[PDB]
Amino acid sequence: TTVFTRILDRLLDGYDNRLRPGLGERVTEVKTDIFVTSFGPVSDHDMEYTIDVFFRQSWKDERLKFKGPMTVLRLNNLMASKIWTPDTFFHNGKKSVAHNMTMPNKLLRITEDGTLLYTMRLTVRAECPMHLEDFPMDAHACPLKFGSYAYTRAEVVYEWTREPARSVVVAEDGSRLNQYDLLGQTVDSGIVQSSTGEYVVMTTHFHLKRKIGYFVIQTYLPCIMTVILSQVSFWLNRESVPARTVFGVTTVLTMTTLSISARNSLPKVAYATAMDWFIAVCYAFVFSALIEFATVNYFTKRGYAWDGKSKTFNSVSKIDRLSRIAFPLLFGIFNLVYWATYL
Amino acid sequence: TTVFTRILDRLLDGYDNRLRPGLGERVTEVKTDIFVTSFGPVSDHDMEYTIDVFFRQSWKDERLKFKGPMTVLRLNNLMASKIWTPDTFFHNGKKSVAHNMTMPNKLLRITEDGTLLYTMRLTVRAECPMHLEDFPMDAHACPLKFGSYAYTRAEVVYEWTREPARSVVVAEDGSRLNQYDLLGQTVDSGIVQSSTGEYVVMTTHFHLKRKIGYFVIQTYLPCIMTVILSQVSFWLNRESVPARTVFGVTTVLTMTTLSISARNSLPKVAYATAMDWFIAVCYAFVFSALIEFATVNYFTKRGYAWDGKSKTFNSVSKIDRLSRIAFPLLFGIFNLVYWATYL
Amino acid sequence: MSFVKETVDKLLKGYDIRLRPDFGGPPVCVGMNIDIASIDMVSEVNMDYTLTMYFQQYWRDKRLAYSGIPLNLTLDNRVADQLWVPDTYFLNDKKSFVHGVTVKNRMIRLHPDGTVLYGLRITTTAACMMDLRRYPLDEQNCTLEIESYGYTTDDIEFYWRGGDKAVTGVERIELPQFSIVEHRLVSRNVVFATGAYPRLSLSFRLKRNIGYFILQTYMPSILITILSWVSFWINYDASAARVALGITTVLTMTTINTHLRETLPKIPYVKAIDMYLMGCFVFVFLALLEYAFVNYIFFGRGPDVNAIDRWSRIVFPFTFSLFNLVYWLYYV
Amino acid sequence: MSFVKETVDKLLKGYDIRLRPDFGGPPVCVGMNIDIASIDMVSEVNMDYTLTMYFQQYWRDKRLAYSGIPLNLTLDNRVADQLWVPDTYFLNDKKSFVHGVTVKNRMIRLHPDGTVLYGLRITTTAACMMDLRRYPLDEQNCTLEIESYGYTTDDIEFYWRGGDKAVTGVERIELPQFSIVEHRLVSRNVVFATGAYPRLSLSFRLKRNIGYFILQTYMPSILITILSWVSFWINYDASAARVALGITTVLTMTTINTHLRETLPKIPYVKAIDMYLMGCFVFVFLALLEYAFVNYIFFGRDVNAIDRWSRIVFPFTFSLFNLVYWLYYV
Amino acid sequence: MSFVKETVDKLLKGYDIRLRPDFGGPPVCVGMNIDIASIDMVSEVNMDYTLTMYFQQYWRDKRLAYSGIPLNLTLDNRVADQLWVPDTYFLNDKKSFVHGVTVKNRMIRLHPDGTVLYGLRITTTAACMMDLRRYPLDEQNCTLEIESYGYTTDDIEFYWRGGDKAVTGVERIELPQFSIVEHRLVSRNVVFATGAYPRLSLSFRLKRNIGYFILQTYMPSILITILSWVSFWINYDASAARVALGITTVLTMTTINTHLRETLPKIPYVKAIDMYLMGCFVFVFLALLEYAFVNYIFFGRDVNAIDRWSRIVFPFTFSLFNLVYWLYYV
Amino acid sequence: QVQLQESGGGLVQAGGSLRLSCAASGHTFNYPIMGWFRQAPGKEREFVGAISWSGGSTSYADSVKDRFTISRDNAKNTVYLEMNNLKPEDTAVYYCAAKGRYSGGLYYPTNYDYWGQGTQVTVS
Ligand SMILES: *[C@@H]1O[C@H](CO)[C@@H](O[C@@H]2O[C@H](CO)[C@@H](O[C@@H]3O[C@H](CO[C@H]4O[C@H](CO)[C@@H](O)[C@H](O)[C@@H]4O)[C@@H](O)[C@H](O[C@H]4O[C@H](CO)[C@@H](O)[C@H](O)[C@@H]4O)[C@@H]3O)[C@H](O)[C@H]2NC(C)=O)[C@H](O)[C@H]1NC(C)=O
Ligand SMILES: *[C@@H]1O[C@H](CO)[C@@H](O[C@@H]2O[C@H](CO)[C@@H](O[C@@H]3O[C@H](CO[C@H]4O[C@H](CO)[C@@H](O)[C@H](O)[C@@H]4O)[C@@H](O)[C@H](O[C@H]4O[C@H](CO)[C@@H](O)[C@H](O)[C@@H]4O)[C@@H]3O)[C@H](O)[C@H]2NC(C)=O)[C@H](O)[C@H]1NC(C)=O
Ligand SMILES: CCCCCCCC(=O)OC[C@H](COP(=O)(O)O[C@@H]1[C@H](O)[C@H](O)[C@@H](OP(=O)(O)O)[C@H](OP(=O)(O)O)[C@H]1O)OC(=O)CCCCCCC
Ligand SMILES: CCCCCCCC(=O)OC[C@H](COP(=O)(O)O[C@@H]1[C@H](O)[C@H](O)[C@@H](OP(=O)(O)O)[C@H](OP(=O)(O)O)[C@H]1O)OC(=O)CCCCCCC
Ligand SMILES: CCCCCCCCCCCCCCCC
Ligand SMILES: CCCCCCCCCC
Ligand SMILES: [Zn+2]
Repeated sequence: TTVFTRILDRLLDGYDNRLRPGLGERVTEVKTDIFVTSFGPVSDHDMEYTIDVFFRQSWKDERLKFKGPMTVLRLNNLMASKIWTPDTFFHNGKKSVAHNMTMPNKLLRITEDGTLLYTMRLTVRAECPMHLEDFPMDAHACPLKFGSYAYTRAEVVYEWTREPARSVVVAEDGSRLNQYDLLGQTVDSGIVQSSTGEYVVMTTHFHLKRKIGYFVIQTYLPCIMTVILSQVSFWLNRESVPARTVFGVTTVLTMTTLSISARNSLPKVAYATAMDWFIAVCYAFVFSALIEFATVNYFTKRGYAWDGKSKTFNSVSKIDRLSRIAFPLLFGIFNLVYWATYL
Repeated sequence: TTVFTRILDRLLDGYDNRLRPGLGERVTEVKTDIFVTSFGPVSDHDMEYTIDVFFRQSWKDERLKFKGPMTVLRLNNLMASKIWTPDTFFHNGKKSVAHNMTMPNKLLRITEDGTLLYTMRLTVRAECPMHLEDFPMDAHACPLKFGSYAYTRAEVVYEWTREPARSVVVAEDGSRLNQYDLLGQTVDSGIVQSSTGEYVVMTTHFHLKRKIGYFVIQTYLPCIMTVILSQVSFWLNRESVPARTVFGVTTVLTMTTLSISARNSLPKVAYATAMDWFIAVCYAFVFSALIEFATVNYFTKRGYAWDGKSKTFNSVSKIDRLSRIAFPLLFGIFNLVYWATYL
Repeated sequence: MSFVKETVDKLLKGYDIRLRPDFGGPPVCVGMNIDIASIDMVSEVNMDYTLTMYFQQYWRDKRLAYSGIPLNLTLDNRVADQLWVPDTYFLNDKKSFVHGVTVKNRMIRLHPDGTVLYGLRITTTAACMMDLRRYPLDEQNCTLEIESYGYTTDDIEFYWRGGDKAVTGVERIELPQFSIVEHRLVSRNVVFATGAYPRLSLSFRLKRNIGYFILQTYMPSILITILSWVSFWINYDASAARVALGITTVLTMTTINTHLRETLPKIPYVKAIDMYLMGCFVFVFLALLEYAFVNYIFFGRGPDVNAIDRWSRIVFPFTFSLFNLVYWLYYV
Repeated sequence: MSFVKETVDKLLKGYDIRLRPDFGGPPVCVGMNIDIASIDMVSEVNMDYTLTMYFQQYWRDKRLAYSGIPLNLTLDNRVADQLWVPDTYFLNDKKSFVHGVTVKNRMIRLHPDGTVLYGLRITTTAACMMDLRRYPLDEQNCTLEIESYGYTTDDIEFYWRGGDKAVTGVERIELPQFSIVEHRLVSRNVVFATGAYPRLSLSFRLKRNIGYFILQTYMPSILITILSWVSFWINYDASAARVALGITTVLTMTTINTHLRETLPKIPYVKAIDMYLMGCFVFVFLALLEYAFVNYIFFGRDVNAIDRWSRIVFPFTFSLFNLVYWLYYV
Repeated sequence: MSFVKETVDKLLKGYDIRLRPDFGGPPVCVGMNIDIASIDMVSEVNMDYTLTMYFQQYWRDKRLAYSGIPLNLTLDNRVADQLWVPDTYFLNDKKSFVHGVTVKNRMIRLHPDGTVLYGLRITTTAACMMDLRRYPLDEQNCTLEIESYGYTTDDIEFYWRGGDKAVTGVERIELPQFSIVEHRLVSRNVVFATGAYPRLSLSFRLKRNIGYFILQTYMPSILITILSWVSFWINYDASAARVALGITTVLTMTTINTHLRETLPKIPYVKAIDMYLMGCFVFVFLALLEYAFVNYIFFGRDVNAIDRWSRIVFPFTFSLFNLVYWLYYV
Repeated sequence: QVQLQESGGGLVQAGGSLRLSCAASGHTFNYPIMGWFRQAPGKEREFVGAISWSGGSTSYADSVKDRFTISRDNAKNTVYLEMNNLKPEDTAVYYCAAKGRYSGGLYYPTNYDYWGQGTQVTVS
C-alpha cells in the first residue's frame, strides 16, 4: 500500500495542469469512442433528442510517467481534477448532464507509459433540426458533434480509437424510441472554422425513420371513411332534402373534428406537411359533396318521392348519376398521386 | 466590540462538530415548533402540497457555554456551519428549498447557558397520498413528518416546544388554497422503526375538505339538465320521428361532451370515482331514453299526426305515458341514493 | 465525550480514502438494502419512473475498527467525505439527487468491528422501456440496475443484505394508475471485455388498473354502437331519422376518439385501445352505409327492402359480439 | 493601481463581517430602492407573479472609510463576499435567484465616507393571493414584502431611499392580460413577541383587460342564446326544425362552456364568467322546453299565444339578466 | 516546459482581480463578437426566445503581457477565475447558463501584447415583447441587450469587433414559424441615476410564415361560411333542412374557434385571427337569422324576395369584409 | 422609425388650462414610452412627464405634479398633455419624445431616440 501511495503523491510534483501535454512541441492526439447505452426519446416539438453514453477519451501525457509494481493507476476524483484533460464539448448540445450519483460517474486511469484512459457517463440533449415537409412519412439524420472548445487543430486533434464505424457502439436494447426506428449511424470527422480558428469536429449521425402505422388508424383511415361517407349521399333519393342536408353538413363537422385533432398532434410548424395537404383535400371533397346537392336540389320539381307502387315522379338526377363516378374516381386518383409521391 | 469578537474565537476552540452534544452520555433533546407562513397549493395530479414554514429547533450544547457582557450571541452563517445541528429531514418531502435570498434565511443564536435557538425559512413539497374515490366530495389529511435522519431515539429525541396543539401555528392569511378548506390540524409524535433502528417522528396532519360548488355548476347541473332534456322527448307526439330521433341522439352527444370534459378536471387516475359513477348513470338514462323511442316508434302505425280539427289517428303511446313517470322517478331515486350516500 | 473524540480522531489519522478496504486483497463485499419511500410517477411518454428510497450500503473496513466503546458511532454526515465509499451508481437512472433539507440526507454509522453503514435518501428518475401494445391492458416490468463504475468482481462484490428481505416498503406503495404485483431481487456478474462487474437488479411488475378505461372509453363506445343499430328498427322511408341517427353516431364516435387522444399519454403506435375504437367506428360507419343500401334499392332500383333491415337486426348485434369476443380473448 | 490595492487591503485587513456597522451603537439605517425590470408572469393557478428587478441597498459603514482617493471605488462583485451586508429577505418569496451570466449580477460600490452601495439583479416569484370571484372583471393587488431576518429595529432600520421615487421602472411593465393601475410604498414596523422588525412593502394594483373575454366568451354566448329564440318564430308543427334548433343550441352552448374550461387557467370555484355561462345555458334549456310545451298542448290536448308570449319574455328576461349581471360585476 | 510554467506564475503573482485594467486611467475598451449556434424557441405565450451563442470578448490587459514565448497561450479555462473579466450581462435575459459538459464551455486565450480572448458558450432565454395585433400576419423585432453591470463609460467601453461582421451564424438559423428578415448591431450609451453605461444591442426582425395559417385557419372558416349560403338556395318551406344546415354550420364555426390551438388561447388579447373568426361567426349567425324572417313572413303573415336578395348580399358582403380585412392587415 | 408631431400649443392666460396632442406614426410599438419635455428660453430640456404603452402607469416631474396629466390612445397613436392651472414659469417649448423599451431612466433626454418639433406654449 505504501508503494502505491507514494506514487500518487509523487505524480503531481511540478505538474502544471493549465498546460496541455506537449505544449508548444506537438499536437495532443485524443482517441475517443462512444457506447450508446440508450438512444433516448426524440422530440419533434423541441427538435431535440436524448442520448445516454459512456464517453471514452484516451491520450498521452509524458509528465505522468511512473515506475512501480503496478502498471495501471486509478486516480481519485480529486486527483482527476488536478491534471489536464481535454475540454471536449458537444457542438449541438442543448443541456447535458454528467451523472454524479452516488459518486461522480467518472474514471481516470494512468498506465506507466503516461497513457490516460478517461471515461464518463453522460446524458446529452442535442439539437436535431427536422424538416417536416413529408410528415408523417419523413426520415431524419440526427447529428452528434463534439470537439475541443478551446484548442485548435494545431494543438488538439481528435480521432476514433478504432475504425470510425466500430467506434460508436449502440446497446442492443438501447433504442428507447416510440415513433422512430433507428436504421443505423454513420461516423465521420472533419474540420470546422470559426472566429477563433480551426477545430477538429468528430461527428455521428443517427438515421431515424418515422413509424406511420399510428397515423393511418388515427388520421388517414377516419378521413378516408368520412370522405366515402360524404359520397354515399349521392345514392340517396333527391327528394330526401333533410336527410341529405344533414348528411352533408354533419360530414363537414366530422372532417373539422378530425382535421383539428390531426394538427394538435403535429409540432407547431408554420408550413404545410404531407398530412396537411391530405386533410385539406379531404375537406374540399366533403365540401364539394354538399355543394353538389345544392345543385341537385335546385332542379328537383316534386317534393314527394316515388311511392313504390307505380301522377309523375322526378327522374334520378344526372348530377347525382355523374357524381357517383366523378367523386370516387377523383378521390381515388388523388390517393394514388399522394401515396405514390410520398412513399 | 473586541469582547464580542474574542468570545466567538474561543467558542470553537477544540469543538468537534462530528460529535453530537452529550454523545455517549445522554440523549439530545431538540424542541421544535413550526410557523406556517403559507399553506401552499395542493396538487391532486401530483398528490403533493407546498408549505412555507419557519422551522425552529432548540437544544443545549454545553460545549458552547460562554461568559461575557452579553447573554445571547448571533452566529454567522459560516460559524453556524462549524457546529453540530440536528440532521432533521422531512420523511414525506419530495423537494425542499432552504431560501438563500438575499442571504441564507437561517439564524443560529446561542445563550450563555449553552442553549441554541436555530430557525430557518423553508419551502417544502410533501407527499400527500389521496383516496379520490369520493371525488369531488372527498376529504384528506395531508401529513408532514420529520425527524433525525441518522440518530436513533437513544441519541436524539424530538419534542414540541409547547403544547403540541400550540406548537404548530398557521398564519391567519396563510391559506393559499383554491379548491380546499383547511379545516384544522392535529400534531402528534411517536416512534417509527426502520432497518437502521428506532427513530422519533414528529407528525402534523392538515385536514382539507374539497369545495364542491365548482363541480355542481360545471358538471352536475349540466348533466342533470341534459338528462331532464332527454326525457322531455317523451312528451312529443309519436309521429315526429325525425325530431325525437334528433332529440335523443344529440342528448347522447351532449352527454359525451359533458363526460369528456368532466374527467379532464379529475386527476389522471385509472380507477372510478364518485363523479364518474354519476356521469355513467346519466349516460345510461340518456341512452335508455333514445331506446325508449325506438320501441315507441316500432308500434306507431300512421305516419301522420293529429290534424287539429277532428280517418283515424294514433293513440298516445302507453310506453310514453309510463316513461313520463318511470324515467323522472328513477332518476329522482338515483339522486337521493347518490347524494345521501356521499354527502 | 473526551474518550470518544480521541478514538474518532485516531481512526481518521493517516486514513487514505484513495485505497479501498483490503486494498490488494480479497474483494470487499458490499451489502445493500433499499427502503422504498414512494414511486412518484410512471410516464409512458418518457418511458421512466421516479423512485424515492433509502439506499444503504454495508461493508467492513478494518482501518475503522475501534474497541472499548460499546456503542455504534453515528457521526455527522459530512464525515462521509473523509471515508472511502463504494463507487456505486444506477445504470439506468436519468436524473437523480440526494435530498438536502434541512441537511444532506446522508448517514455514516461506524461499528466496533469496522462495519460501515452508509445511507442516502435518493430520488432517481430511472429509465423503464415499456411495451404499450396491449395498453390499457398492459403489464410493465420496471427495474433499477446497481453497478460499480470502476471496480470488477476481483475488487468489489455486491449482495442483497438480508436476501429477499433486502428491499422493504413495496407493500406501502400506492400508484393512481398501476398496482405493484411483484418485485424481485437479482444478483449477477455482468461480463465484458474488461472483466466481470457486480450487478444488482430490483424489478417491479406493474399491472395497470382498468376501471377508468371501462367507464370512459369502452362503455361509451359500446353504447354508441348499440345506438347505431336503432336505425335498423326504423322504417326505410324515415330517411331523415335514420340518416341523422347514423351520421350523429359517426360524429359522436369521432368526438370520443379525438378527445381521447389529447388526454391520453400520446403513445404514437397502434395499441389495444386504438383497435377497439377503430372497430367501433367501422361498425357505426357500416350501420349508416346499410341504410344507403336500403334507400337505394327501394328508391333507386325499385322502378327485399325489409329483408336487409331484418337481416341487419341480427348480423350487426351478432358480429359485434364476435368482434368483442376476439378482442378480449386476444388482449386478455 | 498598487496604491489603491494597498488602500483596499487596508480596509479589509482586520475587518469582521460578523459584526454589523455601528455594532452596539445606534441601529444601522439601510435605504432601499428598486428598479423594476419586468413582471414576466402572473398566474392564477399558482397565485403568484414573477418579478425581475435591480434591488439596491444603501447604508454607511465607518470601517470602510478611505481617504486620499477622491473617487467612489467600483469593485469586482466578488468583493461583496468579504463585507457585511444586511440580511434582507422577501417574506412572500416562493423562489428567487441572482442572475449569473456572464458573471454574478452583483455590484459593490464604496465611497470615501464609508457609504456602501449594494445592487443585485434578482428574479423572484412572489406569492400573491388573488380573489377571482369577479374573474374576468377582477382587480388584483400583488405585493412584495421586504424584511430583516434576524435583526430588530434596535439594530437595523429600513426606509425607501428617495421617498415615493424609491421605486422606478413601473412604466416598463408590459403585462398582456393586466394593466398596472397604481403602486404604493409602505414602511412599517412589525411587532411580535420577540420585538419589532423593520418591514418594507411594494404593492401593485392590476386591472384585467376585458376585451379578450368579450370576443371569446361573452359575445359567442349572447349570439347562441339569441339564436335559440329563432325557434319562437317557426311554425309549431315544424317539430324537426324547432327541436334540431333547440337541441343543437344546447350542444353548442355546452361546447363553448366545456372547452372554455380547458383554455382558461383552471380556477376551481364559481367565478363571474361561470355565472354568465350557466345563465345562458339555462336560457337555451328553457327555450327548448318552450317548444315541448307547445307541441304537447297541441297534440296532447292557445298554441300560437305561447310562441307569441315567448317572443317577448325571452328577449326581455335575457336583457334583464344582463342588466343585473353587469351592474353586480362592473 | 517549466519556462512557460514560470512565465504564467509571474503574471498571476500579485495580480489583483478586484481592479480593472488601467484602473483610474482611460476606460478599457472591450470588443465583442458573437457566433449564433441556434434560436430554439420563440414563444408568444412567454414572450421570449432561447438563444445559444458563442460569446467572445477582447480586451488588452498590460498586467498579462508576456515575452519570450512566440505563441498565443490557450490556457485551461479554470484560469479565468484568476483574471479580471468584464462584468458583462444581458439586460433583457430571463434565464441563462454557461454549458458545462464535459467541462465548462469557457475559453481564455492570451496574446503576447496582453490581449485577452474570453469566450463562453451561453444559452440565454431573452424577453421579446411581441405585438400580436396583426397575428398571424405579424412581424416581430427581438433584441439582445449587452451592458456592463457595475462600470460606467468612464471605466469600460464596448464595441462590436469587426463592425457588422461581429455577429455570424444568422443566415444559418432556421425557425419553424419565422424567417430572419434582417439583423442589426447597435452601440450606444444609456444614462441612469448612477451614471452612463455602455450598451451593445443585437436585434432581429422576424416575419411569421403565413402559408400554414391559410390552409389551417382561414380556409376552413371561409368554406363553412360559403356553406351557410346553401340555405338561400333551398325552398322556404324546407324548414327542417334549412334550420339543420344553419344551426350545424354555427356549431361548426364554434368548433373551429374553440379548439383551434393556432389561435393562441393562452394569450388573452385581441388579434387579427380573432377578428376574422368572429367575422365569419357573425355571417353564419346572420344566415340562420335570415331564415327566421323568411319562415315567419310566409307562415306568420316577399318570402322569395328575402332569399333572392340574400343570394347576392351575403356573397357580396362577405367579399367586402374580406377586402377590407386583408387590406387593413396587409 | 417613429415620427412625432406636437399640436395644441398657443397663448393661455395664467391660471387657465391647455391640452397638447402628440401624434406618432411608424414603429410605435418598438418605442412604447412617450415622454414630455419642455425647453425654456435659456435653460436645457427639462423632463415633464411620461406614460407607458398601456397607459395605466405615468410619471411626472415634482414641480409639474398635480397640475398636469398624461393620457394615451393606442388606437389613434396619440398622447395628450392636459395642463391645468398654468403659471408664467410654464412658458417653454414642449417636446414629445419616444423611448425604446431598454433605454434607462425617464428623466434623461439622451435616452430618447425620436423627438418632435415642440409646440410653443406661453402663459401671460
Ligand atoms: C447562499 O448564499 C451565501 C452567501 O450569502 C453563500 O455563501 C457564500 O459563498 C461565497 C462563495 O460563493 C463566499 O465567498 C467566499 O468568501 C471567502 C471568505 O474567506 C474567508 O476565509 C479567509 C481565510 O481564512 C479569510 O481571510 C476571509 O476573511 C474569510 O473569513 C473567500 O475566501 C472566497 O474567495 C475564494 O473563492 C473565490 C471564488 O472562486 C475566488 O475568486 C477567490 O480568489 C478565493 O479563492 C469567496 O469570496 C461567502 O463567504 C459565503 N458566505 C457565507 C456567509 O458563508 C452560499 O453558498 C449560498 N448557498 C447556496 C446553496 O448557493
Ligand atoms: C428593433 O427595434 C430597435 C428599437 O427598440 C431598433 O434599434 C434602433 O436601431 C437604430 C438603427 O437602426 C439605432 O439608431 C442608430 O443609433 C446609432 C447610435 O446612436 C448613439 O450614438 C449617436 C452618435 O453616433 C448618438 O447621437 C445617440 O444618442 C446614441 O448614443 C447612430 O449612430 C445611428 O445613426 C445613423 O442614423 C442617423 C440618422 O438617424 C445618421 O445621422 C447617422 O449618420 C447614422 O447613419 C442610428 O441613429 C437606434 O439607436 C436603435 N434604438 C434602440 C432603442 O436601441 C432596431 O433597429 C430594430 N431591429 C431591426 C432589425 O429593425
Ligand atoms: C358540383 C356540380 C355542379 C353541377 C352544375 C350543373 C348545373 C346544371 O346546369 O344542371 C342542369 C342539369 C340538372 O339535371 P338533373 O337531372 O339534376 O335535373 C333534371 C333536369 O332539370 C331536366 O331538364 C328535368 O326535365 P325536363 O326536361 O325539364 O322536363 C328533370 O325533371 P324531371 O322530369 O325528372 O322531373 C330534372 O330532374 O344538369 C345537367 O344537365 C348536367 C349533368 C351533369 C353535371 C355533372 C357535374 C359534375
Ligand atoms: C324501454 C321500453 C321497453 C318496452 C318494450 C315493449 C313493451 C310493449 O309491449 O310495447 C308494446 C305495447 C303497446 O305500446 P303502444 O301503446 O305504443 O302501442 C299501441 C298498441 O300496439 C295497441 O295494441 C294499438 O292498438 P290496437 O290494439 O292495434 O287497436 C295502438 O294503436 P292505435 O290504436 O293508437 O292506432 C298502439 O299505439 O306497450 C305496452 O303495452 C306498454 C308496456 C309497458 C312498457 C313500460 C316501459 C317503461
Ligand atoms: C352542497 C351540495 C349540492 C348538491 C346539489 C345536487 C342537486 C341534485 C338535484 C337532483 C334533481 C333531480 C330531479 C329529476 C327530475 C326528473
Ligand atoms: C385569402 C382571400 C380569400 C377570400 C375569399 C372570398 C370568398 C367570397 C365568396 C363569394
Ligand atoms: Zn375539443
